[PDB]
Amino acid sequence: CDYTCGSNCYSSSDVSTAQAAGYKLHEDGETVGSNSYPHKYNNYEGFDFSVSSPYYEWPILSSGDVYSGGSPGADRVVFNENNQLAGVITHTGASGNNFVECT
Ligand SMILES: Nc1nc2c(ncn2[C@@H]2O[C@H](COP(=O)(O)O)[C@@H](OP(=O)(O)O)[C@H]2O)c(=O)[nH]1
Repeated sequence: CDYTCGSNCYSSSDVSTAQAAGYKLHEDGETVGSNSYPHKYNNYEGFDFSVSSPYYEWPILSSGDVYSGGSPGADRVVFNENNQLAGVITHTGASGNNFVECT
């Protein structure tokens, strides 16, 4: 696993595929789903990402398919304005409604 979000195993290609879809919607000024993804990720957690902000979050699914406006699940891909990967985060293993980084 390139990224492990709890029990979910993601390859660098799974991440790139998810990021490409979120980035396209972001550039178009459109959102999908009840929680309006992609949307700004403020970094309340204070992760030390090595790429510049603003950051946007988009769901990454354990099933392998691109988020299509339904349930977002626990996992997210975080990218910036230049389509650079900031990180992969999850609610799994975090307290409250916070996120932890996938390893
Ligand atoms: N845990 C966490 N959730 C975030 C972060 N940024 C955005 N979110 C979630 O996305 C929601 C919508 O994002 P937005 O703020 O960019 O519009 C936020 O709602 P709240 O505004 O109630 O915090 C929050 O629940 C962040 O840095 N950490």
